[PDB]
Amino acid sequence: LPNITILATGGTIAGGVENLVNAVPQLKDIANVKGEQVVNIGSQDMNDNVWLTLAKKINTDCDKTDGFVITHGTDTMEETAYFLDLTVKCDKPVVMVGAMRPSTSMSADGPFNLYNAVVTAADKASANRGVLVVMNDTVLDGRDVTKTNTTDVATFKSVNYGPLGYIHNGKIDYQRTPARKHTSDTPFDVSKLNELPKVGIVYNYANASDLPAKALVDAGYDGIVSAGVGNGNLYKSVFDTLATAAKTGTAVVRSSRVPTGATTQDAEVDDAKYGFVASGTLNPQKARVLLQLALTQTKDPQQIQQIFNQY
Amino acid sequence: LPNITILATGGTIAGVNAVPQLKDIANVKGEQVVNIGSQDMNDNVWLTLAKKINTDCDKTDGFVITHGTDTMEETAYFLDLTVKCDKPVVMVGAMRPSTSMSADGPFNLYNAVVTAADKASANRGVLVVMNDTVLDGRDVTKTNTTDVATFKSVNYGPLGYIHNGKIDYQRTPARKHTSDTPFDVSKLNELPKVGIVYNYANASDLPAKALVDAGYDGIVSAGVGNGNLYKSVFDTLATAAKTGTAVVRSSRVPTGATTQDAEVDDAKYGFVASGTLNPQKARVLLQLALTQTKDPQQIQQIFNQY
Amino acid sequence: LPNITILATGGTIAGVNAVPQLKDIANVKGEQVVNIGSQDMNDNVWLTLAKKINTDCDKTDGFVITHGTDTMEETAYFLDLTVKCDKPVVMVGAMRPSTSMSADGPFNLYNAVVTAADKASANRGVLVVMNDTVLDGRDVTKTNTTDVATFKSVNYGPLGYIHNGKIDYQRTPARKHTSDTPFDVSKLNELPKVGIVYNYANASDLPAKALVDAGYDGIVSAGVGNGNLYKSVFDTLATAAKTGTAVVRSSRVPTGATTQDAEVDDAKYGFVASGTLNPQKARVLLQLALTQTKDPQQIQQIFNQY
Amino acid sequence: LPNITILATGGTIAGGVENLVNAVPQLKDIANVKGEQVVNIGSQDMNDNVWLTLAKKINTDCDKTDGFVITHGTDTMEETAYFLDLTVKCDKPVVMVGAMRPSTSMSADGPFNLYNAVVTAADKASANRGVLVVMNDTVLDGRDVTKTNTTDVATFKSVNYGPLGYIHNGKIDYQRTPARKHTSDTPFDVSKLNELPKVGIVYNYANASDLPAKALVDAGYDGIVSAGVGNGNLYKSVFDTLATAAKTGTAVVRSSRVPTGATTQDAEVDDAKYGFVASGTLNPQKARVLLQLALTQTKDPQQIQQIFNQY
Ligand SMILES: N[C@@H](CCC(=O)O)C(=O)O
Ligand SMILES: N[C@@H](CCC(=O)O)C(=O)O
Ligand SMILES: N[C@@H](CCC(=O)O)C(=O)O
Ligand SMILES: N[C@@H](CCC(=O)O)C(=O)O
Repeated sequence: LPNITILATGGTIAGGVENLVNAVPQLKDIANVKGEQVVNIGSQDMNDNVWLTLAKKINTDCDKTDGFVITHGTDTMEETAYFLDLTVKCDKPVVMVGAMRPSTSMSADGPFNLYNAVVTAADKASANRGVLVVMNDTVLDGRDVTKTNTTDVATFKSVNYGPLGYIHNGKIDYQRTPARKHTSDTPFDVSKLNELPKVGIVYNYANASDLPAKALVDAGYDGIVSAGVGNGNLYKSVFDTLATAAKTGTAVVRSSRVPTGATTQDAEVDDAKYGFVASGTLNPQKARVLLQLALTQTKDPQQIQQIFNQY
Repeated sequence: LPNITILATGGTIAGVNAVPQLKDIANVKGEQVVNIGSQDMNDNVWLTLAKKINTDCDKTDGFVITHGTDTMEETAYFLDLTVKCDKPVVMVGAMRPSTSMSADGPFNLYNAVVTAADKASANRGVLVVMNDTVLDGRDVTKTNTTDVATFKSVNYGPLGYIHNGKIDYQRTPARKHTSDTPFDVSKLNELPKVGIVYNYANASDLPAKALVDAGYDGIVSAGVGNGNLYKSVFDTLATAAKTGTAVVRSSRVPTGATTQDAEVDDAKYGFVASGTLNPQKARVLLQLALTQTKDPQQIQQIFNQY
Repeated sequence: LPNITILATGGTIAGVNAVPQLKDIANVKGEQVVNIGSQDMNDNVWLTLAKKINTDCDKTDGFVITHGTDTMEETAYFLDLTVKCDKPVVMVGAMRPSTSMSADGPFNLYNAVVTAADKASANRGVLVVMNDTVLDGRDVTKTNTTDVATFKSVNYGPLGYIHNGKIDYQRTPARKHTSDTPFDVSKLNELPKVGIVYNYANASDLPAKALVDAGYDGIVSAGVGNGNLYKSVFDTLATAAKTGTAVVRSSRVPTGATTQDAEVDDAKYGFVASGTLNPQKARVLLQLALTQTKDPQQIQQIFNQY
Repeated sequence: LPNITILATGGTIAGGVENLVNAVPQLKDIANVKGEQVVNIGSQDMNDNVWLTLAKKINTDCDKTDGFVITHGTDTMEETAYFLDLTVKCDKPVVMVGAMRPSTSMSADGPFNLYNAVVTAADKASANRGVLVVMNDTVLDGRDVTKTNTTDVATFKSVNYGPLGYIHNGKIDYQRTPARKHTSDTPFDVSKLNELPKVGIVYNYANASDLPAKALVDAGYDGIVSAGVGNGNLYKSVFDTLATAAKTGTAVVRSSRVPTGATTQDAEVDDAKYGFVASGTLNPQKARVLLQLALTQTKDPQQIQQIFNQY
């Protein structure tokens, strides 16, 4: 049986971290499980320090186990998954899992999610697919997966390109793998980093104030992600502030508040004229992840656009 | 044939000579209210449309409002709450340029006029008609950045579908709209200041602080999950709510309700949960709620009724 | 607390001792009507349920019908048309075995009892409650073979969502149901014979012929696209319709309506278009239509009202 | 500019077949287009003869062009696409396209669909992805694509595993390719075949008659696909008839009328006991396609199951 390490970041999702083999006994039949509690927070409080800790821990311990399961709150699991997708250099399976119902509730989903997460982490076919999220019997790639519903146990979906595989009776039929470069195919190396560039997100809507953008500019933010309207469009005053900021060296990425589809280039905004970058299918919080990492290598917008075209 | 007024707010989405077939279904008159891209939509345009519709209700049988798609879902809900005409009011746009191949404008406008001319469309609130489907202004949202099929009432579904100029309506919104709401903008020249802040890992409190520092009347949080807030943002909005600012917890998550009685003790902090209203829609209702009350309990009641 | 009757048609989906929390929301009494897998569901079970509900309506405050998921969408629509009790009638099942990890039965049953106990659930027709969502028996269908979230009202959306034992109902079906329909099965021991044939490339006419040869009262076509038929199948159903057999064009396509006035001249052939009713649901209504009429125009009217 | 051949099977979808460069002039700017009318039928009348004609024509003419666009009715395009996905041996791009609105209607979708189909057929990156369906700005693989709505121009979706790529401004960001074996990676060779094994489809529902199944058995059908309920389940009398048939050498595949998800093995039906095959995510009409082709190589159910696990 394979050795699987569970890295916990929050409360339990089934039934300390060493107690999960008791909570979900069937795990014994599929893996030799060891648990470590990395942090214990709600994922609404996820932050750069925990991301760096997780990436370094996985990269350091890669040789000591056959795969990783990370238990994580669902609120920001899609952010952590993509960060790790880009910074983990272990090509053994790394699988994130959470639960939408409390472990104490009727029909709690945590136990079967964890079982299926371990199944996936133990499946040799899961390797080299990047970091994965396993929720509701489905294997999802860390780039495209997103929380689509506030309460549904089926909330996590790779809205644009679909899941990689479905799990039935502890076996996975994989039919897809992400084409975008991940893990050891990216140049992002966080092994020595203590911090990440500062990147904030502003929202666009009718009559939007420019004060959120201005405040981030005034604080010297390295980059700003716009949750635009439609195909990445900006309310005039937010546009104005970000246009000025970009000329001063602020990296500016146009993403969209629209939950599916790509903020494309060659649409309504002349990105080359303004020094902006279009985020593609990356939603604002995912665009932030890649923008922070891009900024550890380049402040040049054309090179950042190239990064957003490859990863 | 019904008299239908088209109120234009942007460029043409088609091209009445553009769509001659309108003549077969209505007597169409057009007035250009403003001409802007809807990414620049604003309070002033909203007030103008609501007043124009309420003033001209008796002069026509229904209204079509051509509009850019980017913020159509916001305008539709504002009008859904403030229009007192219960004749059909229908919003429509195009996802492809009117000069492009397989432009969607022409048939979208046609079906929008069909809807506004249909007696059965009355009393259903303000409507959005896109891709052969009639959608209520409360639940409708733009779900994809480029798809002609982008508009969907994601939580409760559409009211009806249009085939060959006929609508089979099977649903009507139960939340109170138009003449069933207390919001009256007839005499207002401005709306309370309400902004939106986004939550995400490591979120800065600076957007929230800047709105507070500017004396905003309300702040809508685009929370994570079921309305949750990053600690720094939580800290600032908790202070705002005890300091005069209405705080509504919505969610960046595209479907489902920011519920009461989850992880945030809204009663303790003075917060309001937005239900299925997404951030930009929650903003619409909060602004209007603030024209009537600043009490968080009374705003929650508004968010439970409209 | 309301008196709620649970009518079981299969094995347990949970395990009242199984779900003790029911005691907090209702006084639950259980009767096992049949015990079968719903892939074996049949006319006799349908008649029994409709009669039992109509007879015992006055003795209880609402009903939950535990049921296998495979044909739940069929039974729900039959009861939606034939139940004359307008107290809540709620159907529920489980997509995972009650002994498996994270079994969905227990919370599904709990929410089903919540729904049947909610005064606001009355007069909405027969309901299916699955994955925290209240769905009308007409539009609800099983959309995925294994997902706990499989049940969706794909065309018009759900009626309400359930959070913490509370439902926010925002919709109700406009099509006529329960006591608003003329279908009365109180005195019937059998239903007209109606079968379903599938269309696909190179489709054999032999399934259709076999139903005709057996004297079937009606045939539902699971057409391609908007109700279209493979030539051989067309030829046989055209003959059937002129020879005593009611023919309803539905579609294998999982969402959207088989419309009148598309590629098939239904008036010429004596056919009926099923609207948004999929094949198995179209069968339900056609059987009931046939207890009242054989006239294709009158059956089309039924398919436009129910 | 690449040479693209348009094989028409039905009426025009834009604006004879040689007239399409006039109907959609912008095609001139992206390809040298030549059209041939293979048949002219509505796709509700699609049949084995047209499938064989198309596969042989593409395999024969592969060296004479840079890619193929097949114009086809939408009703059965998902069947033809999968048949060709399994029998075309040209790994140059083969793209199917149709229109949901008549060419004469307001906002007809045919013209832009054809343009995008040619874009896809001309994109070198489209090669080696199997046979494709391009509809509503989306590139879909021929195995998973299905018509989900009776009238919506956005009807075609790869419901289980998602699209391969999206098209914006005549360029495609491909992020996925089908893992299941297609085209030159399958053993199905129709070059010499004049007919296909007879395979019919029966539907399951409450109180379902066994007469449709019996009739196909009595006619000596080589195989029967069950559009089962739920996870491939059968009404008792249909079950009985198909169980008997399988013991007599009839190939029996359990698919499902449920529009998404896989008819799995190891669920409610003991397929090994009965000699049945589970169709996986193949819906009934797609299962028919693979079953017919399997039957040109084997009547053994375990080998057919293996085929349904690989293709
Ligand atoms: N806010 C909690 C919700 C619980 C959960 O879904 O994990 C978290 O994200 O950690
Ligand atoms: N930004 C444009 C998009 C095009 C349109 O929808 O008309 C607008 O929303 O006005
Ligand atoms: N074939 C079973 C599936 C399990 C269930 O839904 O209870 C049935 O429909 O009865
Ligand atoms: N029955 C026609 C419909 C037209 C179409 O959508 O192509 C066909 O499939 O050919």
